[PDB]
Amino acid sequence: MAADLRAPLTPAGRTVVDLLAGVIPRISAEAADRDRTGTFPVEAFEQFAKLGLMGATVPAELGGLGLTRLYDVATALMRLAEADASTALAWHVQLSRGLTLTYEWQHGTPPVRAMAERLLRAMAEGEAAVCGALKDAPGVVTELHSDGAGGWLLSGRKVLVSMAPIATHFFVHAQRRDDDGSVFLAVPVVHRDAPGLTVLDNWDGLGMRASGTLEVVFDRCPVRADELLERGPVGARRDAVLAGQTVSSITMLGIYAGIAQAARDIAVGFCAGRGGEPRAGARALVAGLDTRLYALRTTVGAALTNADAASVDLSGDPDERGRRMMTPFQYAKMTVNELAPAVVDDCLSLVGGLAYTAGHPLSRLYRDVRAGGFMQPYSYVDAVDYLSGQALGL
Amino acid sequence: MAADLRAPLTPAGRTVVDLLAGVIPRISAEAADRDRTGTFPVEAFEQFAKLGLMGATVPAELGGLGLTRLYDVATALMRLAEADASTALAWHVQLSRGLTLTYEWQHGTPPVRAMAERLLRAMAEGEAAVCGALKDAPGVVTERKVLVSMAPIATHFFVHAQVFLAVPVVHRDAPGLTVLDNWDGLGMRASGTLEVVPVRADELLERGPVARRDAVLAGQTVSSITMLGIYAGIAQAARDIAVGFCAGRGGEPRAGARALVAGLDTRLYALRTTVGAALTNADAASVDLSGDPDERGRRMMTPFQYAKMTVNELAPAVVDDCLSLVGGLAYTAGHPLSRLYRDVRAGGFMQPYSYVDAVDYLSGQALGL
Amino acid sequence: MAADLRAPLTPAGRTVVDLLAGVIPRISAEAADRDRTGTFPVEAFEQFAKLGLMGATVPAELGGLGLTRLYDVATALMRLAEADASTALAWHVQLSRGLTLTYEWQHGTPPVRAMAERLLRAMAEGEAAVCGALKDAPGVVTELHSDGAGGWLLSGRKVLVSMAPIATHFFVHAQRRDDDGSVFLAVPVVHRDAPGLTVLDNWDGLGMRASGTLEVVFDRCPVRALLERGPVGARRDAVLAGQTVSSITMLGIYAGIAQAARDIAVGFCAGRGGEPRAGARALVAGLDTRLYALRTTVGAALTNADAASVDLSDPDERGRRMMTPFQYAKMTVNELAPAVVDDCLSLVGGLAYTAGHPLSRLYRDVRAGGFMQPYSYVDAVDYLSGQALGL
Amino acid sequence: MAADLRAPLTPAGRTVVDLLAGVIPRISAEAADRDRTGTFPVEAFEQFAKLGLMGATVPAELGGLGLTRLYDVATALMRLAEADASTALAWHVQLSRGLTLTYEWQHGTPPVRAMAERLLRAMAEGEAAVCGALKDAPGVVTWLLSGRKVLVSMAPIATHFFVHAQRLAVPVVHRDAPGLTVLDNWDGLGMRASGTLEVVFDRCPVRADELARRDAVLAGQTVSSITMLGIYAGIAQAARDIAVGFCAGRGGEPRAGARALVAGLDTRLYALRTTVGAALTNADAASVDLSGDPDERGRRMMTPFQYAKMTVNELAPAVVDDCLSLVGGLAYTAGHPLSRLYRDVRAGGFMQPYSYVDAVDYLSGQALGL
Repeated sequence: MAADLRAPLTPAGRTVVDLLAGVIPRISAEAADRDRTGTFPVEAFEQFAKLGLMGATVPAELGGLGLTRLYDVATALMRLAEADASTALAWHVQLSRGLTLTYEWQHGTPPVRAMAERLLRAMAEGEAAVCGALKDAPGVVTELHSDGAGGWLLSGRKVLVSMAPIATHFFVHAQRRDDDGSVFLAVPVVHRDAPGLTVLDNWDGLGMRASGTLEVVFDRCPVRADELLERGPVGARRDAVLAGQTVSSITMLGIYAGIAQAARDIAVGFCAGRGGEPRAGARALVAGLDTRLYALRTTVGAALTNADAASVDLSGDPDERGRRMMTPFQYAKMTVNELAPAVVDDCLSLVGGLAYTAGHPLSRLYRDVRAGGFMQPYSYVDAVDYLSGQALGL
Repeated sequence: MAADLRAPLTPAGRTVVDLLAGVIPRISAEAADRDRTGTFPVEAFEQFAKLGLMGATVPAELGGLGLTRLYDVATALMRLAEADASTALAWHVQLSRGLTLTYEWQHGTPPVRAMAERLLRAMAEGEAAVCGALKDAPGVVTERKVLVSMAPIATHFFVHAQVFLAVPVVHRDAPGLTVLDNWDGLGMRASGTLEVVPVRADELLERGPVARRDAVLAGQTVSSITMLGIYAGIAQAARDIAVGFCAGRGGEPRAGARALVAGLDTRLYALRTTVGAALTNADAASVDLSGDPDERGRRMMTPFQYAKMTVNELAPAVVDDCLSLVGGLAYTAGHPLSRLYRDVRAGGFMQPYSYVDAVDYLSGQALGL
Repeated sequence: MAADLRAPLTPAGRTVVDLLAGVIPRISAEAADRDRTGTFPVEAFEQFAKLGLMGATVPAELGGLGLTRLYDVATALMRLAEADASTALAWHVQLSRGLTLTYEWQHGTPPVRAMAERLLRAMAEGEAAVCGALKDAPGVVTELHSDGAGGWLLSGRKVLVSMAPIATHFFVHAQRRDDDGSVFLAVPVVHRDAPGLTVLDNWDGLGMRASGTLEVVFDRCPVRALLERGPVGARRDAVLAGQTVSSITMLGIYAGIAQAARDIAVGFCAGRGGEPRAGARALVAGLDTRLYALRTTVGAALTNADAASVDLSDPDERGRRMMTPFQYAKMTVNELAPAVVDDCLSLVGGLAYTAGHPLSRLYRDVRAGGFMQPYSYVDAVDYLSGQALGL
Repeated sequence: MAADLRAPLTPAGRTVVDLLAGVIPRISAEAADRDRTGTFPVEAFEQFAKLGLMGATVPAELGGLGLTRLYDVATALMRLAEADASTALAWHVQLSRGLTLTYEWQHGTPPVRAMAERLLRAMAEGEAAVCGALKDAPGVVTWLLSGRKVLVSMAPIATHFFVHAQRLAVPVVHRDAPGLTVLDNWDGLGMRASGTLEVVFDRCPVRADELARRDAVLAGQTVSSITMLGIYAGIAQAARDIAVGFCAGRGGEPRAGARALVAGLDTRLYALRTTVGAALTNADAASVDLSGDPDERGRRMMTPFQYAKMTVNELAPAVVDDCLSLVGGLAYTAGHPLSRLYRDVRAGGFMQPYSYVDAVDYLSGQALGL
């Protein structure tokens, strides 16, 4: 055992790594190009469905490759992120619901557990790609209204929806207003071919350009009541939901560790490929980034193996297993968010001006790595309130 | 009287600041556009020749606006950098030789002091734009230059060819002179940082054989010390944005946000103050030439490198907080805070000196060597 | 022409620097000893009164050495801090009121401007050493109660009072509880020999051991009817100018401890001979940079408080214009100073971990600044963010 | 699973942790006192021999408590360091040879493997306390021996000494030597309560029967002092508990800057424990599960060790500094425990191997060719 994301543990996830080794070269070459143009790798991504990677994190009995170990899921995303961060960010959207649904299928009410099968089995081979329309657009509030006959209409617009260009389904997060007066939080599942559904291609960002992070709108989209994932009212949320949120995006830390590892390999390979005796300041730099890189992988490594031990073991309190997971997660995120772009910055100043050229890969990495600091949960501003609140009373 | 790049001192440089205030708005608007396309501001730049800014740092008796105070030259570049870092980087190339030549004209041999006139007076109105082809391309050793800012609107190139070192001044209209606009770099896209690939013995300005003395360090310092003002400018710029966005949120600011804003404001001040003192120090040592020529070289280059070392980690440090303070909207290529995040990292690659080099230099002065 | 605490500017302060050069050696030798025992330098300090340094920052027409330039006052404390931080911390207490009173004597009401003479002229030669009993003790309130006859009784204790042992007069901050219902804030001046006054020799810290930072209690101290100030709670930003000038010059002593540690560590590294190791060059380059940034920042912050100090023509603006850049410098030196001594420590090696080595003492003396008000990190953050935004 | 030093793994080391829980209170109270005076805890330390902790890291077949898992050895030192860093530093000297000898006893030549059983079995109950005189005094260089060693922790209660002389040999002198004198002149900034004394050797009588470098020796050096990282993680964890307990014990709503501080130190603390945690579990996997190259198992262990050391050396005193500025001036008083911790934490940066200056040449040399 090592705990640094060097190699997967579960034999189920060991099959996902080698199957990916065959698509790595093919996507590592197109990385620079797709980033320049900003075009999602449709054909490079659909090749996953052929192998079955598009269906990992799905029960063996539902399709194949029963991956549930969060630590391995991240070890995979890191191997891929080393090639292209952008595709890795997208593949996560899929692998994400993979775990979300597998938990909804086993521990969910009959009405919602039935539709879980349908989707989980469909993305097993790759016939359906699922996405999540979570965050609302500045000034908008996705909501559900009744029409009269018994059906509902979904209006609103979600932003930052990754992997969207290839998507067949969406997990919209709306909020229906009850006549009682309270506002309930429900998360429908709209098909791509939904009538009011319009996907926009306005994703122009500093990095992660190759991912499909589009804004998607819904205009009076129909959806029978029989297909809603109604939850508890807004506001009064229990810390038990934190376990769900953790498992959802904790594996992304692997991709940032991936970008870092990537930058190092470049900068170190260029510095060693200089020959002779390395300059004084350079030895200090290489020593420093190597250290930060290790601390970085180790931290996210332990944070993962901790979410796994608390995911399928503790059967005591539902709120405790929520903090026990979200906290160390946030500690690792807090670390990677300052420690990852910290090593690429040294790798940058280690290779020199040639690495400032848009043509150089170390330039791209310098933009892709700053993505993590903006991802929820939690932002620095938020993470500080959260972590200090746990360290104290509040 | 503060020393934090607030306002210029010399009345000569106080005239350059207000004359620039009229071109700021026009260029601050096209900043986002020129960066996206990557097109040098030809017409926005030639408007300087019309006012005379293209001729600042040139003796009043040769053309106008006799600016020699390095501290004000930087205060100017900062005001401009707040608008667009790229144009500021370019305008520096011009203002650079401005000081290089004025020193060559007053303290130079008759053969080379005569041609100093011809060029210094020509760029006084803006008839001629001077550039410096210093760094050689990888593999090739002049005997093609890369990283030459403000090349598209050039007229004169001061190449560094060589074993004796000599710098001949070629012209744009030369028979074997080609300028390639193949510049594609992370930040500073709107500058003319392009690459370029006959002359008699009376046009060459021979120099010492190539190893060197410490007196040359004074020249190198005055050449690019004023660029620190542009990075301080980028930082100040990012702050104004991030703080204006945070304050424009209303109500009570979050806990972590107050920590961020307090921190970047601190770093920003340390940053401006340091480059501020490093400048006023190069000016006090620039006017005294009756002492050792090698001492006035270290006394200038050292504090310069301390400020550079500071700004290189402290400037991109404030824009990174300004970035994490505004949120994801600042990650959009459309947002200005995104551009600044790329423009700021330019300084760490500029010679002299790089971190790797600056470390050997600074430790060598702190010890024996 | 510098702005890095290299040399004083005003000719008045140029006289204080060379007069101090003669006492430096004497005190730099006893530094290690007084720190180990924790004994205030009484005789080493009284030698200042002989020369007149104990009376600097006092009008030439009141005693001598008319030092008003805050930048030079700090340049002095840095020269001294390089010898012993502890004595420098104490000498500041005196130099402090020096500026406080000089401003009270020129711009103060007749009742309080008269007693300003009596004290300012007395400490001119060194006949009287003034102190400030500001911060109250945890859970204690220093107030003034009425006895009836007309006099007032002062009870309560103060802590963090440097320069206590040699001290003669105390400027204790107390508050009176009016009958109307609102409480007023007053700063009486009581003489060491006060009837109920007691000074405890209870100081025992990490660093600054040699300073006279003692706790002084006041149990029923009489006093005739006191520098009256406005009611607590509603304090304007104009008071910030006063508070700045009070302890902004201490930044010089921390810059001093840093400069000190460097000289040691670099002198030891250079005295090794041959070729310096890779990591060492990185260290020395780094601390030299931080040291420069450090001196420059506190340098500019000072020259800015001086430019805003002489121009009395908004009283609230001149308060923020001074306190803010001050806090920026403090914020910088508080993380940048102990930052250079830590590299000087890891540059000399284990021998610098020995209590016998001076680099060990400096490592403890430097951490003092982060606890000094105003403002603490916690406080400084609320202050600085409040100025950067609306609030 | 976790790997952050939370709790030991091997059942052998789980018995050392609870046995220590009984001596913790007793030593945690005298910590402040012994530090102020600078007096080694003789009676507090021998109480270990009574229980058997003085004999941990010794084969069950030789005495008892067969602890070989480096990760648990550090988890132990951290539990103890949280009480007093100084005693933990000393107890490490003992536990150190524990692993060094157990490896010498199993994989050593007959002549030296025989004397291994002698000493290993003697310190099993606590009859003999072993020390290491490695470093040599500045200016002097160590049948018939001379020289003088320093930074010898746990000197006072020592009986045997493993000095480092050269012709490179590691003789074994007893405490009752004829030309052996131990000087208790240790006056440091921190870790004053440990037995780090300066011992001299004036022509010592010893028989010859009792007696460039490859990278395989790096494995030995790693296992020797890698477990000390646990004590620094311990000092950090300690300072946090104090500062956070004081901040939370303030009540109401915490100030803005304070929330930033507590969030920051908690993060650094986690990164710190996790890193040294992984570095340990890595030295254990390379310590027993390997029969391959002897030089590879040397770098594979020493490198991640140095990464963790590099991290804890800047990250540990980093959290106590925030805990310091979080509690305020009261924590600057010599009376406050947070003051002591601020001095004890800076010890790690001076310990070999490797120093920052050295660690940089080492780590860059592995990252490149050299």
